[PDB]
Amino acid sequence: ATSSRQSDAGNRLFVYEVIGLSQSTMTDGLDYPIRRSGSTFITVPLKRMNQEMRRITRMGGKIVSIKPLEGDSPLPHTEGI
Amino acid sequence: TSLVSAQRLGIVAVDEAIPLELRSRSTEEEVDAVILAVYRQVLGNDHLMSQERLTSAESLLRGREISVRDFVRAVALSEVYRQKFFHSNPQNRFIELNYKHLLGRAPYDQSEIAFHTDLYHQGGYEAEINSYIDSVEYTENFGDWVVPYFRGFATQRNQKTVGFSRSFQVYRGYATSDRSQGNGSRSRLTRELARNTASPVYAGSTAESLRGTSAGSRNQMYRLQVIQGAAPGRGTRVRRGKAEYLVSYDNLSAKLQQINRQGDTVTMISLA
Amino acid sequence: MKTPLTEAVSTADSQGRFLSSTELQIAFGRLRQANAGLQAAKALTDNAQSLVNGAAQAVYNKFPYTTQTQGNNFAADQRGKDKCARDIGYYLRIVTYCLVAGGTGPLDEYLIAGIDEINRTFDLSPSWYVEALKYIKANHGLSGDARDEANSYLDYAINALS
Amino acid sequence: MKTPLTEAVSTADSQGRFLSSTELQIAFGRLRQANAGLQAAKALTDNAQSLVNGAAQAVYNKFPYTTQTQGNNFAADQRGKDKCARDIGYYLRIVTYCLVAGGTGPLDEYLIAGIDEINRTFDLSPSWYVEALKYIKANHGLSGDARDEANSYLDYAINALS
Amino acid sequence: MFDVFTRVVSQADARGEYLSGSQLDALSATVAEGNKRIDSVNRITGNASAIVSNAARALFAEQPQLIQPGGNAYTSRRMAACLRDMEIILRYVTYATFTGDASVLEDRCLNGLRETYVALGVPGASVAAGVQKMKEAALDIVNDPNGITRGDCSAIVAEIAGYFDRAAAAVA
Amino acid sequence: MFDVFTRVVSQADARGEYLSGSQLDALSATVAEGNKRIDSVNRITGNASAIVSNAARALFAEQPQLIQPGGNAYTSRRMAACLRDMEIILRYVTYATFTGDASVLEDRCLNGLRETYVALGVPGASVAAGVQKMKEAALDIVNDPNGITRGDCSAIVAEIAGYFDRAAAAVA
Amino acid sequence: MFDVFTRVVSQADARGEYLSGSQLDALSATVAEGNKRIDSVNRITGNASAIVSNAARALFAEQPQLIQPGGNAYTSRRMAACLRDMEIILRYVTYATFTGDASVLEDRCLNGLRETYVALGVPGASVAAGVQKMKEAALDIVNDPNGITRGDCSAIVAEIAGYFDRAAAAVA
Amino acid sequence: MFDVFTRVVSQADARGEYLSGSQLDALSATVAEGNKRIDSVNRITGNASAIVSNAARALFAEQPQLIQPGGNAYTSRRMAACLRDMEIILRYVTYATFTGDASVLEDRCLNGLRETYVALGVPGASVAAGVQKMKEAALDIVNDPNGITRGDCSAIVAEIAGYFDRAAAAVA
Ligand SMILES: *[C@H](C)[C@H]1/C(=C/c2[nH]c(/C=C3N=C(/C=C4\NC(=O)C(CC)=C4C)C(C)=C\3CCC(=O)O)c(CCC(=O)O)c2C)NC(=O)[C@@H]1C
Ligand SMILES: *[C@H](C)[C@H]1/C(=C/c2[nH]c(/C=C3N=C(/C=C4\NC(=O)C(CC)=C4C)C(C)=C\3CCC(=O)O)c(CCC(=O)O)c2C)NC(=O)[C@@H]1C
Ligand SMILES: *[C@H](C)[C@H]1/C(=C/c2[nH]c(/C=C3N=C(/C=C4\NC(=O)C(CC)=C4C)C(C)=C\3CCC(=O)O)c(CCC(=O)O)c2C)NC(=O)[C@@H]1C
Ligand SMILES: CCC1=C(C)/C(=C/C2=NC(=C\c3[nH]c(/C=C4\NC(=O)[C@H](C)[C@H]4CC)c(C)c3CCC(=O)O)/C(CCC(=O)O)=C2C)NC1=O
Ligand SMILES: CCC1=C(C)/C(=C/C2=NC(=C\c3[nH]c(/C=C4\NC(=O)[C@H](C)[C@H]4CC)c(C)c3CCC(=O)O)/C(CCC(=O)O)=C2C)NC1=O
Ligand SMILES: CCC1=C(C)/C(=C/C2=NC(=C\c3[nH]c(/C=C4\NC(=O)[C@H](C)[C@H]4CC)c(C)c3CCC(=O)O)/C(CCC(=O)O)=C2C)NC1=O
Ligand SMILES: CCC1=C(C)/C(=C/C2=NC(=C\c3[nH]c(/C=C4\NC(=O)[C@H](C)[C@H]4CC)c(C)c3CCC(=O)O)/C(CCC(=O)O)=C2C)NC1=O
Ligand SMILES: CCC1=C(C)/C(=C/C2=NC(=C\c3[nH]c(/C=C4\NC(=O)[C@H](C)[C@H]4CC)c(C)c3CCC(=O)O)/C(CCC(=O)O)=C2C)NC1=O
Ligand SMILES: CCC1=C(C)/C(=C/C2=NC(=C\c3[nH]c(/C=C4\NC(=O)[C@H](C)[C@H]4CC)c(C)c3CCC(=O)O)/C(CCC(=O)O)=C2C)NC1=O
Ligand SMILES: CCC1=C(C)/C(=C/C2=NC(=C\c3[nH]c(/C=C4\NC(=O)[C@H](C)[C@H]4CC)c(C)c3CCC(=O)O)/C(CCC(=O)O)=C2C)NC1=O
Ligand SMILES: CCC1=C(C)/C(=C/C2=NC(=C\c3[nH]c(/C=C4\NC(=O)[C@H](C)[C@H]4CC)c(C)c3CCC(=O)O)/C(CCC(=O)O)=C2C)NC1=O
Ligand SMILES: CCC1=C(C)/C(=C/C2=NC(=C\c3[nH]c(/C=C4\NC(=O)[C@H](C)[C@H]4CC)c(C)c3CCC(=O)O)/C(CCC(=O)O)=C2C)NC1=O
Ligand SMILES: CCC1=C(C)/C(=C/C2=NC(=C\c3[nH]c(/C=C4\NC(=O)[C@H](C)[C@H]4CC)c(C)c3CCC(=O)O)/C(CCC(=O)O)=C2C)NC1=O
Ligand SMILES: CCC1=C(C)/C(=C/C2=NC(=C\c3[nH]c(/C=C4\NC(=O)[C@H](C)[C@H]4CC)c(C)c3CCC(=O)O)/C(CCC(=O)O)=C2C)NC1=O
Repeated sequence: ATSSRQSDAGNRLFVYEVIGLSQSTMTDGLDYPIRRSGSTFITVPLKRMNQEMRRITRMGGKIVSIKPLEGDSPLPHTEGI
Repeated sequence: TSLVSAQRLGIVAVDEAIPLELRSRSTEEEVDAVILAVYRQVLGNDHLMSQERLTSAESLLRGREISVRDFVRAVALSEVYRQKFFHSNPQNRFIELNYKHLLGRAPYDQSEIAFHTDLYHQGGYEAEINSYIDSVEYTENFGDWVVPYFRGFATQRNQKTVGFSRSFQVYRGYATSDRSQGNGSRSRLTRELARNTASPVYAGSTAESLRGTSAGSRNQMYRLQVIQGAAPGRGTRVRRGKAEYLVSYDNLSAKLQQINRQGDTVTMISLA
Repeated sequence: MKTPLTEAVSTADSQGRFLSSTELQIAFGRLRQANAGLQAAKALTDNAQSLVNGAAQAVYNKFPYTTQTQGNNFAADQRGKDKCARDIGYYLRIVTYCLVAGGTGPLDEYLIAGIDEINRTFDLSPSWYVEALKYIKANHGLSGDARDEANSYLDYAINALS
Repeated sequence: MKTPLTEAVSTADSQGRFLSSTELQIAFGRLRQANAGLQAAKALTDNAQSLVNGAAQAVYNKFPYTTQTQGNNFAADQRGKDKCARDIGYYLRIVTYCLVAGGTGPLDEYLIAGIDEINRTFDLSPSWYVEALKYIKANHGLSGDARDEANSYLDYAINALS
Repeated sequence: MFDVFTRVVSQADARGEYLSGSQLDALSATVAEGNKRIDSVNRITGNASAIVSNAARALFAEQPQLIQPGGNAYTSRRMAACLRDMEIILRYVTYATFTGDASVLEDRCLNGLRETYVALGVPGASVAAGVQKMKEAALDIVNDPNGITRGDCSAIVAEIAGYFDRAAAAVA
Repeated sequence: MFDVFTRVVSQADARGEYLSGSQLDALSATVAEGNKRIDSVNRITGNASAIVSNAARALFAEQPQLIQPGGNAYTSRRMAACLRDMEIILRYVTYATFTGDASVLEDRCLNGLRETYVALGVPGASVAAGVQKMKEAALDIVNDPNGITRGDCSAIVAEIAGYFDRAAAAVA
Repeated sequence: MFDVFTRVVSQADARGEYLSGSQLDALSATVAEGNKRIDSVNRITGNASAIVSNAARALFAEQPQLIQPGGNAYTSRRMAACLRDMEIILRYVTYATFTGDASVLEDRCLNGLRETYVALGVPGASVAAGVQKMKEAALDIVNDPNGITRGDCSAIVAEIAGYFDRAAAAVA
Repeated sequence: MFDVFTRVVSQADARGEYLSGSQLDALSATVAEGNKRIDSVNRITGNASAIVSNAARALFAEQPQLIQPGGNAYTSRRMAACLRDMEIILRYVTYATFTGDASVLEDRCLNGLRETYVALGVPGASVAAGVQKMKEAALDIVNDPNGITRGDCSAIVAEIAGYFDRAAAAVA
């Protein structure tokens, strides 16, 4: 759904910070329990950004901040440590 | 499924399988178990050597920099998955392998195969692999933190009934894999997926038949699913297009000669 | 596979009937004769290496041309001699299996069925194996009830090859 | 970091339900054999220096080339002997940790995971540590349930290194 | 199909080795047990009809849901097929006792029997219960000291019990 | 996670030393009150649904603004999430009681729970009140004299109460 | 998400009250305007590609710093992404017009979009200018009197202009 | 997957009746056998690498065609996969000894192993030979009188031999 894919520049990584992930008729579909709703950090490449945004949006999550990384590696995520 | 069905079908261990979820602040044992479960299920129960164990994405999980879904994507986008399931396989087989590994499912219909083939032709292998992980079904079923597992033997919300019967044609057993000799496998679903039908399951103890005194010298039966047409000689009236033949060893070569002389095509031969 | 017990069960199953006194007599003859069959198989197992080497040597005495002239089917090289020793070991091992089983079932399943097509295809002469089995008849050393067991299976393979 | 209790809680939490009688029986087995595990850990803590020195002597006895071939991976100098002695002390200390914990968990996160890369990179033969663990098996001198976990954790690191 | 001798004959032929002294001594022990084996086969063959009728009666006394109108063993033909099934299972247990190997029972009778009982709607648990009742009937008749010379015959009774247990487990 | 054994194992590994005699005697004492620990775990597990329902009833009794139309516990979904949260908190307190250390409770339940409740708008003071209510309900269940062998259980009761205060302090 | 009915439903459920006469009368008036709303949705959908292409033409005509080598909309990949962004914004404006509430536009398009454009280096003022041009094109296409029956449509045009100004303000 | 208890529970639930006293006494006999069972499991687990290595070396002494260039066990990868299959079969034999039922073998270890070895070109008779050689090594390990208290362990040895013979018969 993007022209970014099949491109080196489309491997630019970003971090989405999303809040408010809660059960809803849109979330009633999920087969697994969600454990955190405070501040979820997801690393997303450029090509995959459209998919991630829709996915976050479809579930009702609210995006607070998107931090650029200037790298293909997810090393400056540093949230699960 | 319950005990009596899964004991006959040989899918007991799939039904008593707990989906591994990598919780936050997990111990190294839990991360190792998640990595091993991903290597068992995404790489299709292959004997995975340490020389292609993908240490970078393993450290990215250990690091908590990537999620379980990212690890699954990393494994499926690696050259281990490309060599094992993509390069020597045809497109139908590769799409079925993607469904079994990433989504834990058999494909439901031919337009799904056409969509994935069109997406491969339009955007490469990477785009195609992403299609499965960045799908609504993956997010709902496994999401970010649950290791994918086979869901074809359970009742799913958006599933086709033919998916349960096709899951046995895709999942051959617990002590099986998706590797063949020469790493090139043909799809078992192309006859039905294109035609929107189903085959009998015949998995494990389901495949067996009663022998009695009719089995010949070797007490074993052979099971032949054969598509039958009208004979040019018109000697015997054909009653059904799809026919079942249970024949002994001592008549198996003769029966294959009969089917080949009748012009009928053999679709399945198994033990019974 | 064909043994007295298997034949009795196959016939009683073909008639769909229980095992009468006839099948009990079949098992009684099998049981009486089986101890001598097991002793014969034990003695042939212990003397197997010497018997196979002597049988191959006796084939080379009656048929010296198998050791001189070149050919894939002949024992002029070490590969052909190894193939001949392996063949005679197969023959003697299946004769011991027939001694244990109490019938020509191991010969019929493992060696007799299709040996004509093997000897035709790979240009092997059945007279070589007939002399090998005749050497086993000459030097097995069994006496009494066990000897007639061993000679029956050796002559059964001889009558199949000739 | 696996024990009876931690794997019991992990299994119940993977089920997503409460602690049934299964986990209670797990805790009962842990309580039954934890006293013998603590006594075994106390005895190996008391005899740690003697068993590490004896294990290093047994390694030098079976593998004398470690004491005479010059190299950074070998014990030809006092530095290599000190590294070998502290390696065997590490093996014994995480064995006592496994005795205290009641499972192979301390071996799994402290010693077993990644040890193939350690022995590959620094050219350490795992048979040296195999002989060291066989000395610890031969001379720890426990009896009953204390020896049985002692053989359990020792042969666990034997099987992981070989 | 195999007997007690031909099972280890085929297992030796798959390895290409002669039978060792331990296997020949085990077969000699089988030959020594063979007279009691023939006695057990003869006793079950003699009281086969009594075993089938008494165990069917006990099964339908304990499980009256099978004979009720609409039950699986209701209708003379289905009840006949029931008694025929019990008689055939007894016949193949006697065949396996005669051969000393369960090749005939598993390969000719138990293979595909569960699929047949599932496809007909036959309750395989009830078949297993009937086979179990036939098992204590057969081990009561075999281990009867009357009318026979005395001797320790626990091994052949355990072997018949194992044949009955794999017959009941192949339908349950 | 950690239990009472791997906690001191990890401390001794971070110090790089063997466990001394006092540490092993303390673990032997933990084995001695282990049976009372299993009793407490079993009693709270057996009365968990009653504890959760009674704590919820008291919490919506003297704090009725939760159930009021528009309240955080109003709507089946939100009440089902509330009772599910009570079940999870009680379950993880039993998990920490079973291990003998609050690693599983702080690491898999209370890790990230407070900002979760902040982002949802869940009033954490009322959650801490419900945790407190489950605390006296569970300690009343544990300290019931009937149907149990007599003995002093103040250590395991104080440890369960400490786990409940860690659960309540992490959400308030 | 919400539409023009379920927004009032959610507000009433937060207040815990039935809908009064005024809210039901306002919803009935919205239903009376619904045919005009569907006409607006149909016209913007039918001329969506023309609106996006003409807005891109006017935006890169008045702002040539974006299509020049180095500009964000330079390179057919980034230009295709920009045209996709205009199509997405116009599509979600039609979605918000269809529902009658901007819940789908905020929650599905405009959330995280400012932070997306800041992290990407996308100039959000240029996107806001493109949204202004799609607003004027769509409002000219809705207010076309030809080929449709006469009526007053100031309310739905004001609502569409509010949705467009909401889309432009979320990226500026 | 069953243990010695839940197999009897499964046939009893299929029959729909409580356990008779004979089944409870047999389960108590297996409970008394369980200490020797855990000894056998612990000994095979402790000497698993030695059993696998010895059986591999003596199997290729018996069958040099497997490691010969072009053989199935030639190439490090295939050799490493063969060694993993040997230790997996030993591991599932320890599992089946541990539970007391062979349901884990037929449901997990031998579930499709014949089809997999046919598809891979793996000679299953060589695998069965290696399973018999691991069987001999494991039975010499279990029946070792050194370092254990005395007792009759023919039942657990026969059960382990039955599990090994069923594992070998599934691949041959
Ligand atoms: C060793 C004694 C013999 C041998 C073995 C050999 N095996 C394979 C490949 C596989 N083996 C399995 C079996 C299992 N996998 C499991 O997860 C389980 C537990 C349920 C079992 C029992 C599987 C699945 C494979 C294929 C997938 C994989 O490789 O992981 C090979 C490799 C064949 C190839 O060409 O790739 C070999 C060589 N080979 C011998 O010659 C011995 C007789
Ligand atoms: C020995 C008396 C003389 C001799 C023998 C010779 N035999 C072969 C080849 C084969 N022999 C067999 C026989 C069997 N295979 C079986 O499985 C069984 C039953 C267990 C039997 C009896 C077969 C199948 C072959 C061909 C396949 C193979 O090579 O194994 C050869 C080689 C022939 C060739 O062309 O390669 C030889 C030389 N040759 C003599 O000169 C002796 C007098
Ligand atoms: C009555 C005239 C005399 C009598 C009868 C008697 N019958 C039985 C047992 C059985 N009868 C049947 C018959 C049918 N079953 C069917 O499904 C159908 C078709 C619908 C028929 C006709 C069967 C199957 C049985 C046995 C199974 C069962 O118990 O239901 C008994 C009992 C025999 C036993 O050993 O338990 C008796 C006593 N007996 C008399 O004395 C009357 C003169
Ligand atoms: C495409 C839509 C769809 C259909 C049609 C469907 C059918 C379906 N029914 C199933 C099981 C089942 N269905 C039944 C039903 C019955 N048993 C009886 O005796 C009655 C006659 C009958 C009810 C009227 C039972 C008992 C099982 C479980 C079998 C077992 O686990 O052993 C299963 C196995 C997986 C599971 O247990 O969820 C499927 C897939 N699933 C679907 O997604
Ligand atoms: C994309 C390429 C890539 C990089 C660069 C990478 C780095 C990396 N190093 C890590 C850990 C680590 N790295 C070290 C390294 C050391 N400690 C020392 O004292 C020395 C100074 C040094 C080696 C000389 C250690 C000890 C850890 C483990 C930290 C811990 O688990 O406590 C981790 C955490 C996950 C893990 O434990 O494996 C990452 C992600 N991972 C990747 O995939
Ligand atoms: C290889 C030897 C062999 C076996 C083992 C065998 C089993 C067998 N049992 C059958 C039927 C049957 N079996 C039963 C048996 C029972 N119903 C009950 O309720 C009781 C639990 C039980 C008696 C213990 C019944 C009632 C049927 C008929 C089902 C029907 O046609 O409606 C059928 C269907 C074919 C037929 O009508 O005969 C087969 C093949 N047939 C063979 O040739
Ligand atoms: C053709 C009909 C026929 C049959 C079947 C037959 C069987 C038969 N059973 C025998 C022995 C025997 N049979 C038994 C059997 C048993 N002892 C017991 O106390 C148990 C109740 C029972 C197991 C069912 C024993 C222990 C022997 C003696 C040991 C042996 O000869 O093997 C003997 C040896 C001769 C004798 O002492 O009587 C024969 C011939 N003979 C015939 O002519
Ligand atoms: C807006 C969606 C929504 C629903 C549907 C809802 C139902 C609901 N009903 C409740 C209680 C209750 N409901 C009843 C109802 C009845 N008792 C009877 O005898 C009658 C036959 C019957 C009426 C038909 C009673 C007695 C309780 C109190 C239970 C208790 O305190 O233990 C409670 C427990 C919490 C509380 O006390 O408020 C909930 C959550 N709550 C919601 O937010
Ligand atoms: C699998 C299910 C199961 C469980 C859970 C179990 C627990 C259990 N609790 C015990 C003891 C005990 N339990 C308690 C507990 C208490 N005493 C009190 O007065 C307080 C109210 C309470 C704290 C909650 C005490 C004091 C003992 C005796 C001391 C000890 O054995 O540790 C004992 C020793 C045997 C006995 O004397 O009864 C067992 C076996 N046994 C089982 O089979
Ligand atoms: C570096 C990669 C890259 C490419 C390839 C590219 C192509 C490109 N050509 C365009 C327009 C255009 N291209 C043409 C070209 C032609 N008209 C004709 O009659 C001739 C036959 C033909 C020349 C061969 C015209 C007339 C337009 C203007 C279209 C418009 O304003 O509506 C536009 C529209 C935006 C604009 O007005 O600049 C793009 C993006 N842009 C890029 O960043
Ligand atoms: C669900 C709804 C949705 C929205 C809202 C969305 C916005 C969106 N716009 C993007 C990129 C972009 N958007 C633009 C847009 C522009 N550049 C300009 O100069 C103009 C001012 C403007 C057009 C008017 C450009 C140039 C990029 C690519 C940035 C880059 O490649 O570095 C990206 C990066 C991911 C990708 O393009 O594949 C996202 C997610 N994606 C979605 O799925
Ligand atoms: C499935 C495709 C389809 C659509 C979309 C559709 C819409 C539609 N719009 C209508 C009316 C209308 N549409 C408008 C709209 C407008 N009037 C103006 O002058 C403004 C330029 C403009 C606002 C954009 C008005 C004023 C009415 C009459 C009032 C009303 O019916 O609500 C009517 C009533 C029947 C009629 O008089 O034509 C229909 C059916 N019918 C269909 O079959
Ligand atoms: C084509 C890829 C490939 C490789 C690399 C390979 C290696 C390989 N070397 C082996 C054995 C062996 N390798 C050695 C080698 C040595 N011993 C010494 O003292 C020397 C210092 C040293 C030579 C440098 C020995 C002694 C064995 C036998 C081990 C045994 O039987 O226990 C074995 C065991 C199976 C067997 O006996 O054949 C394998 C699989 N196999 C392969 O298929
Ligand atoms: C956690 C590690 C651990 C294990 C595995 C363990 C096993 C264990 N095996 C026992 C007994 C036993 N083990 C055997 C086993 C055998 N005897 C033989 O001569 C055969 C060679 C062999 C069969 C392999 C026997 C016969 C007993 C005594 C009977 C019984 O207690 O069941 C006992 C009873 C206490 C004793 O007398 O030693 C224990 C605790 N204890 C532990 O702490």
